[PDB]
Amino acid sequence: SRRRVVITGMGMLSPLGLDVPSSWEGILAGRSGIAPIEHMDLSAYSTRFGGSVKGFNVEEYLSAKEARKLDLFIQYGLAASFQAVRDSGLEVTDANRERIGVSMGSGIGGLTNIENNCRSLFEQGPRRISPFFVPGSIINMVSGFLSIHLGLQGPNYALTTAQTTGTHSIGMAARNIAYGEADVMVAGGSEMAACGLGLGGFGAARALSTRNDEPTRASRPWDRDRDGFVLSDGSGALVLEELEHARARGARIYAELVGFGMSGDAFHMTAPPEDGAGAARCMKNALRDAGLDPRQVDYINAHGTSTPAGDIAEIAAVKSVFGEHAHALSMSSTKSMTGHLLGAAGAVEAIFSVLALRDQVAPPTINLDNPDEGCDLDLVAHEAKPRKIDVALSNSFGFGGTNGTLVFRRFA
Amino acid sequence: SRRRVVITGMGMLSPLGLDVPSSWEGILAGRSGIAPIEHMDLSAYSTRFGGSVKGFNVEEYLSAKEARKLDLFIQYGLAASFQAVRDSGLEVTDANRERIGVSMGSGIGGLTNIENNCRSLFEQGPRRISPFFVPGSIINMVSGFLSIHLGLQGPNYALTTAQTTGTHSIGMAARNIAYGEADVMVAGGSEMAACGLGLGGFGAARALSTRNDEPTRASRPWDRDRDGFVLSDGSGALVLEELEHARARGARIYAELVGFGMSGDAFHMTAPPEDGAGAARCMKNALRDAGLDPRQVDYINAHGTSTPAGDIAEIAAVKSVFGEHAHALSMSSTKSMTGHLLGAAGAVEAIFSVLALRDQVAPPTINLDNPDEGCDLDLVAHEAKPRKIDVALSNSFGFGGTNGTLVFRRFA
Ligand SMILES: NC(=O)C1CCN(CCc2ccccc2)CC1
Repeated sequence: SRRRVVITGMGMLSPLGLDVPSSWEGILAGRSGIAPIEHMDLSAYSTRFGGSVKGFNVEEYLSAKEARKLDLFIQYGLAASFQAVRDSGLEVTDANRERIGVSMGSGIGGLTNIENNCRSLFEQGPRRISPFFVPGSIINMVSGFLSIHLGLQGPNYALTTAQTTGTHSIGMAARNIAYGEADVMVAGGSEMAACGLGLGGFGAARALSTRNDEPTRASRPWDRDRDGFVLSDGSGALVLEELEHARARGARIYAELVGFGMSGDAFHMTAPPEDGAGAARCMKNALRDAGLDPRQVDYINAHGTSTPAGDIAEIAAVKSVFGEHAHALSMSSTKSMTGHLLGAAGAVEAIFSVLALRDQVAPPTINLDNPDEGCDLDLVAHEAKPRKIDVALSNSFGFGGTNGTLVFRRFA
Repeated sequence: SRRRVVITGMGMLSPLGLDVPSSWEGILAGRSGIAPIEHMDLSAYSTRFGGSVKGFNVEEYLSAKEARKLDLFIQYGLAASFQAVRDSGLEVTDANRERIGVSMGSGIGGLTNIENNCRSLFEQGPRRISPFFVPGSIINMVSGFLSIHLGLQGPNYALTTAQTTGTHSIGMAARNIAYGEADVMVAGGSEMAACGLGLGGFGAARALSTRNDEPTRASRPWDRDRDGFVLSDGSGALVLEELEHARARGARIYAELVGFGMSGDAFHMTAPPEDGAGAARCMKNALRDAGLDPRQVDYINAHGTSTPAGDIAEIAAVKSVFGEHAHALSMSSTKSMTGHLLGAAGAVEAIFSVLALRDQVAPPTINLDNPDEGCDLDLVAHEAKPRKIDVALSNSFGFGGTNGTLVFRRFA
């Protein structure tokens, strides 16, 4: 048998806001976080816009000296994690610290730091590389620094599954709790790939929208005029907690995490199969894990990247899984507003899925002006849709054909 | 309820050989894989040697056309994975492809490729960044490319827990199988961090041995004249398989994986605590997971990095976990010969632990001329020791205070 897992704390940096409530207010208002990138010369570049975190103050969390040791993606992960642990009210003690762990991941990790240290290395040789280069750049240092700061002695690890990172991180943390390896996990992801290497790297693969004239219309999932994803920065963290542990301390419980699915497409390094076969197996795995019939799903937070092939595969996968229920559920891409946070996408989208349950509202797919061929589902075009939501899925489908699905349910 | 997990295939690249048997021959002969680095000019660096893979032929696995797109850590992880799958005799079918997954990790991932593309960017502009920059560099693409080449549709993910990565990857892949998420997993790690930023960044932290004039003696775990770790490259992969699934197909079983432990030190970003308290918590977790009396432990493949603080903390943790039995077991560091393969360390050392069980021999700790204060256990100094081994333990410790332990035992 298996223990139940609930969400008792959430934390976020996104292009819409420096916490969950500010971000969620923007999501329900259909506001875009996408703008031309600043203090960084994107002249030789075909994409000059994205989703930046605006006005982040790391000294609310860390001393300036400790912050100087850490890449932005680690700072962002620690901010979301500290927010989530505060939001949970949990008190870490000698009696429970071995039962509290961390799984915060990243898809690309410390590109800004690597870039800045390449500058030193090429211009002056190795003796100018920062002594903190390695520990301040490696993906597991959000989990590492958080564990050291809060005294967490539970399972300590980090996933890196590209654009699926946040989803897998939360799912595998839920497994730790369900199977009794921890009572509490801080789980999610962070990303800051807006450097020459990130915009250049995706740009060289012609993966990005080049809609420089209208950055806020660039992210348009399922719209016939879409032309690739929008690169975005930030972090999401959830406090996952065993149910009896949450009830014993009088925790506020947002939602229950009832299902986790994983699959591999085994198809292509970057492109999904046209029919979304692996995304369909992953959703069916998640529903089987939750003991739920596809008919019980009310809301899907899509991967919805605004790539031609990705968006159409997800429609095919939902029609395949849900059959005569596929039009009854609501499915929206919050990437229409946030852009694509890569490894943090799944983390912030799990939070939006939990808030859809709390507030009984499907967030919009903004910019869905002209649905493409076959995109005839309820994709919540333009404006938020109050409706009944008992069961909410969050999907992530990333490079290497790696898929994740989380199933959340209302808790009462 | 929890299923049993066996090892049916292994694969490797190490500084000692281009497969498992060649690597193991070097281990049992006390041979060093450490030499001055040839693939780049290190005259400006404080460390100029390491454990390189010698004579690797990517072409016996992949087309040279596909290899050109992939960082060496990915090529290395694929090589070990292909070897392990072949060694298992498993045939991928429509009947089983959804039940076979992959978890191959890395501590740093594609630092060579990122460095080379950063050089292109700075010297020539963003239009010279490779279109394959992202999928040829990011850590999850061993799991991704392996799934594409072999048709594996099961759980597809990757860990990144610094020097613990290979141990965590194997342990968590075993849990997938134990809990019914998969019947087979290919799991381990790969690393090729021998680039300017790698040698420069560990050099900046003064973490590396600077014994440039005698590289084969640099790696000297528990020796009083040790002065840091030796950076090494390669990969280890194991095929983990549910017991009844292995028995059902007449698989050759090398050993059973009975125990997995994780803990966080919550102490320091890079330094282990001198008393080895997190390591001790991790080993106790693993021994309890395996249902063992600690006196059953015959052999420990130590982390044994050849750092002053790390090596002594391991002695303290083993004495704390095993009490008087600490004097009866044998403990060695094969990093004495291979150097430190970082995220691959736990993967090649899991293989060495399984081969210790197969051959009933404790591999030597070479270079242990003068054991330091309190380093008075059986550390198998200089020469391989034939002995009874029913139970073998492999430990890993990493940045962020992240600990892993695997417990293997003979299968009858
Ligand atoms: N000692 C050597 O040089 C060995 C190294 C391993 N090779 C490759 C074997 C292989 C190829 C494809 C798939 C699985 C395995 C054979 C030669």
